[PDB]
Amino acid sequence: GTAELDALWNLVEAQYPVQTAAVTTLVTVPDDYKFEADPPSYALAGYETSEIAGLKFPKGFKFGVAGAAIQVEGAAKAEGRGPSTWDYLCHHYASTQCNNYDPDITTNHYYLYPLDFARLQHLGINTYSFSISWTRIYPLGAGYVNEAGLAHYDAVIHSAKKYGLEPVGTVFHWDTPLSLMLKYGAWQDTGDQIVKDFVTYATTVFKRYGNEVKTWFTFNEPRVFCSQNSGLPYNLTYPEGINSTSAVFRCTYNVLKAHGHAVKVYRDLVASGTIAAGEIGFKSDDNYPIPARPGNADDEESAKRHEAFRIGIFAQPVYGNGDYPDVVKETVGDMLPALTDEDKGYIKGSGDIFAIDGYRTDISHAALNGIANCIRNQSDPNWPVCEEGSDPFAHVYPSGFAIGQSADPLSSWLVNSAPFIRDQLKFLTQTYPAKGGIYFSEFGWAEDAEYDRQLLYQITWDGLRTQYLTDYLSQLLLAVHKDGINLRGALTWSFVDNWEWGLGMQQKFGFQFVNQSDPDLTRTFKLSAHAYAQFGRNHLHH
Ligand SMILES: *[C@@H]1O[C@H](CO)[C@@H](O[C@@H]2O[C@H](CO)[C@@H](O)[C@H](O)[C@H]2NC(C)=O)[C@H](O)[C@H]1NC(C)=O
Ligand SMILES: *[C@@H]1O[C@H](CO)[C@@H](O[C@@H]2O[C@H](CO)[C@@H](O)[C@H](O)[C@H]2NC(C)=O)[C@H](O)[C@H]1NC(C)=O
Ligand SMILES: *[C@@H]1O[C@H](CO)[C@@H](O[C@@H]2O[C@H](CO)[C@@H](O)[C@H](O)[C@H]2NC(C)=O)[C@H](O)[C@H]1NC(C)=O
Ligand SMILES: *[C@@H]1O[C@H](CO)[C@@H](O)[C@H](O)[C@H]1NC(C)=O
Ligand SMILES: *[C@H]1O[C@H](CO)[C@@H](O)[C@H](O)[C@@H]1O
Ligand SMILES: *[C@H]1O[C@H](CO)[C@@H](O)[C@H](O)[C@@H]1O
Repeated sequence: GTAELDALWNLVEAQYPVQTAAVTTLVTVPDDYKFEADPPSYALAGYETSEIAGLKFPKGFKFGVAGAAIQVEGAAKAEGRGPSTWDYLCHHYASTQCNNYDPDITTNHYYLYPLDFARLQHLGINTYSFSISWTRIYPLGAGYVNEAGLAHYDAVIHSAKKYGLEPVGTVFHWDTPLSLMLKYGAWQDTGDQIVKDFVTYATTVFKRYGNEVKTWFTFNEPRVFCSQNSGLPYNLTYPEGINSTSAVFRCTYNVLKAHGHAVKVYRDLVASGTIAAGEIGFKSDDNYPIPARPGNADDEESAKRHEAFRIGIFAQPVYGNGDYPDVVKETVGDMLPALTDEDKGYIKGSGDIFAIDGYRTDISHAALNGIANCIRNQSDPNWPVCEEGSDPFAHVYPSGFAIGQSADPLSSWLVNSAPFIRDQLKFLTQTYPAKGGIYFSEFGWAEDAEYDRQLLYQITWDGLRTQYLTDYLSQLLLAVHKDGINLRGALTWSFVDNWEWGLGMQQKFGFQFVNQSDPDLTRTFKLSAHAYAQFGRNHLHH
């Protein structure tokens, strides 16, 4: 075995070791598997608006679910895997950064996936979005490849297709290799080793899986990911010249570069016949907020600044003019490395598809102390967007009423803003056009205080999640037929209650309940799973 790997896990486990699940064997699905009974017929009867009666998504529409490796897999040390920055974080600062959880086991999907896939087939799901753990493939981020890790996802993809699930792959979903962070600061790299290391990793998984995975995302929510680089454990290892503010924009640049170069490799692999042709982009998130006071020039300005910093900083280089938005360049200056002409040749046009994690739409109130004042004060709490960023503004009209229903208060960024979906899709497809169209690549609900229920029947009738998914799907269906949006699919986050980063298993996003007090981590369908299934039955082509 490799010695540097052992040293890294010794480091990670210095205060407490990785916990091992009760099941560490690939489960097999018996042909006599009995699914729990359906909910009462009145639970969803006549539940959809009449406005969508008889409307169908286009043929081939990806009607599916989304997960991510470190959030659902567990098996943190199984079969050669090296540690990620989150393994380190939670094993060292669990009580302050991870809500006293860690991703050691989560839902144990690493071993339970055939059972998960059989349950998804029962619901008529036709698409399975997953991410690949970089450190299962290159346990040190770079150097030797872990064949056991490559073979694992071979079996996952094969099992998915056997159960009717088209696999959609994300190369990087926030699980930075700890080794690369320690060696040179990972995404804060002031050189370009992080790009070389990411591209080598991406090349390996494209070669191994590109004949069976034909829809790829390089990065999941790169704007959200790079803002995490301002905290632990990344700010233990900043290179000289980097602080927690400039770390975010050095990360932005390195990710844009890594994305462009990986897309270049992917296209080379397709053009050489090495792998089947597919489509590649990255997953955007956030939104173009509505101004708090329509027609007010300040709210309108802060709304666009929000869009520029939360979407445009990655989407304009890839799908637009090939450079950062001007309002970004003017505010952050030289903390953001400039895109050279050579850089732009890789990045511009490197997205066949757009994908939006369209959870919600916000409201933009211009900074009460003036946008012009805010912009110039890097220490202003609303810098650099210079809208009022706190919850009592971001979700609230001047009237004092919210834009919509709030979800669990620990995920206060999340609200049901279904009436605004069609406007977001129109803005995104006109501003960041992609030949392959647009995916609604994540959307989901954290039902308020669902973690405090003690009785299963109280959990499984999850009315506000059911409403949210049905509302959103209905608006997506209307975006296709009324607005002509080239919508390629809808993927809900998520199919199981899983490990939600710093909140751990407390926050429940699944349309299935995962019983974390049971050695088998038994899954149970919630009502929302059946609402999702029924919407697929009523509105997909068969
Ligand atoms: C590094 O990141 C951590 C977050 O993981 C930052 O923690 C903040 O620390 C300040 C100082 O005590 C507290 O006011 C904040 O509440 C902390 N935030 C969190 C989320 O714990 C830390 O500031 C960063 N260190 C820097 C910038 O040097
Ligand atoms: C982190 O680094 C940035 C620069 O990389 C610092 O911003 C500089 O701040 C000085 C002092 O006002 C200015 O002269 C420069 O104009 C700033 N650079 C910019 C904004 O482009 C930033 O202050 C550092 N942050 C902290 C808190 O250490
Ligand atoms: C830049 O923003 C910082 C943070 O808001 C401002 O610092 C505050 O100054 C106000 C003045 O009344 C005090 O009430 C706060 O105690 C200060 N807080 C901190 C953390 O410094 C600073 O005034 C702003 N500078 C400007 C407007 O140029
Ligand atoms: C979860 O499973 C445990 C152990 O079997 C059982 O104690 C508990 O009732 C279950 N909780 C549910 C279904 O909410
Ligand atoms: C859980 O426990 C096993 C021992 O059975 C270890 O191999 C693993 O690393 C984890 O500590
Ligand atoms: C999964 O791995 C664990 C590690 O301790 C074993 O105990 C178990 O028998 C299975 O092989």
